[PDB]
Amino acid sequence: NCDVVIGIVNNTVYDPLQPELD
Amino acid sequence: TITSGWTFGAGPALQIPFPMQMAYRFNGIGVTQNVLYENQKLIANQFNS
Ligand SMILES: *[C@@H]1O[C@H](CO)[C@@H](O[C@@H]2O[C@H](CO)[C@@H](O)[C@H](O)[C@H]2NC(C)=O)[C@H](O)[C@H]1NC(C)=O
Repeated sequence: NCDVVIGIVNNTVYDPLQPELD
Repeated sequence: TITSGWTFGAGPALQIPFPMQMAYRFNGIGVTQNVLYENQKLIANQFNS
């Protein structure tokens, strides 16, 4: 989960399947 | 070394945060890099002793 690493930033991770599939 | 790792021996010195330097070094020995990032405090405290 993103609450133990120090320095995490918030950003969008793009999944190529989701748009085309849907 | 503490600021640029091993890059200054092959060219220009390239800065990178030290915590990230240590994570690459674990990767070079076949350990996945999250082992450091999730345990950064433990490794730093154990090293210091
Ligand atoms: C990264 O995103 C998470 C999720 O949106 C942020 O967590 C929220 O932070 C605000 C305060 O900034 C809290 O009021 C919310 O309760 C948090 N949400 C959860 C689910 O905990 C997080 O702060 C963001 N990080 C940065 C640096 O903006």
